[PDB]
Amino acid sequence: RTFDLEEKLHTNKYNANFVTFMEGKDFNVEYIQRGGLRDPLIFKNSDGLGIKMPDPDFTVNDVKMCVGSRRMVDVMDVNTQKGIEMTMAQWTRYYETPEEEREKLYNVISLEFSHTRLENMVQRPSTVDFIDWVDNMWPRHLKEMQYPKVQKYCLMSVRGCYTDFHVDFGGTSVWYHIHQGGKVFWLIPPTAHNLELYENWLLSGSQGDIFLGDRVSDCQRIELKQGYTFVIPSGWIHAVYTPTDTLVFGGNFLHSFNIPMQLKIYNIEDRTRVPNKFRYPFYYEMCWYVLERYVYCITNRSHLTKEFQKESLSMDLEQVHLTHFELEGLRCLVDKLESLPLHKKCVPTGIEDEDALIADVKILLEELANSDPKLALTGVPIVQWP
Ligand SMILES: O=C(O)CCC(=O)C(=O)O
Ligand SMILES: [Fe+2]
Repeated sequence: RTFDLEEKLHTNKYNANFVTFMEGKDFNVEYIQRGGLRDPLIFKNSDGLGIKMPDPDFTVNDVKMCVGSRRMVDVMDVNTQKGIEMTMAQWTRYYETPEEEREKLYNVISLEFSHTRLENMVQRPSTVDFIDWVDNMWPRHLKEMQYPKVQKYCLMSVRGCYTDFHVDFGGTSVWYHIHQGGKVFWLIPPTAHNLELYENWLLSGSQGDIFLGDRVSDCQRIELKQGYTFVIPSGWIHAVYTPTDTLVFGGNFLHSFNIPMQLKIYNIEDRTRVPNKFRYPFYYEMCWYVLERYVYCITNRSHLTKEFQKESLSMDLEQVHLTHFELEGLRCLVDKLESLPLHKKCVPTGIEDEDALIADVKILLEELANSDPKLALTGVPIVQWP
């Protein structure tokens, strides 16, 4: 902590214009097919989004219950890092310690609660339910851990905590709803140039002597108030600061319209030697399912084992025009997966022949090469009914 955060919080120089303000109603799948979720969005009203949030007088304490006290939570010491020593019990008591009495500066930005009752209490925007790689790609009988359980998040921050510049794991995109309080964001776009600066910055030790926002040409500091829903696209480098005690509900997802950046970031994580602890769980296994789903949804030719096919069929019994976004995306998924050394192709377990799959994708990618953008804008993803 060499640079003055206060300065970075009050100078009016991060005036870039990256964020697009819109109405939740306008946020549908045709929008994603049209823009490819390349812009960070802010919805002042939750109207049209299809989200559901607890009675707003909900408090951290109300959270220490639903999840479960004595339920170890990863808590970071915004003055250095880690200290996940505590559970909700110790934490809740910390949240309510008047600022001055407050000894440490703690932040909880990892509580993933889909396990707890809190789940059916919180609901993400329906558009995100349409493109989420998990709900839509991973075999459903495996989520009814052997499935990426990194979907719903509950961040709880105190006045003063600051999360330094980073790009969310796996190049995931993220949605946040400020339930109580507010947050200040510094946004930097995944410009090839910026993404280089950022990687070199993580190698030099992410010094903390340099404010990354000052290293780039254009940065936008945004302010999220109570009630806003925030969407950050895959790849963006951002830093966050909690001006006051805030409670946020959100999540990190993967979709099929910005696959190249998603892989772009995984490879940064690979070169930056990020510990396998903080890696998106089952990244490549997921990728294999994405392809198998595409081939099956477009071609009706399944590539899962008979067993898996049976479950998918049981559960149920209870041409096509792609955007360039997906065509270029599938291309990367194919090339990426092929450049993986044999022992580490992480072929999921529900897949018969990966080669037959890969062969079928390459053929699929050439037959569909000429897709009409207009005709592609179907308003609904081709991969549906997980
Ligand atoms: O609010 C914060 O401190 C960090 C938010 C977060 O989870 C992220 O930017 O990845
Ligand atoms: Fe983030």
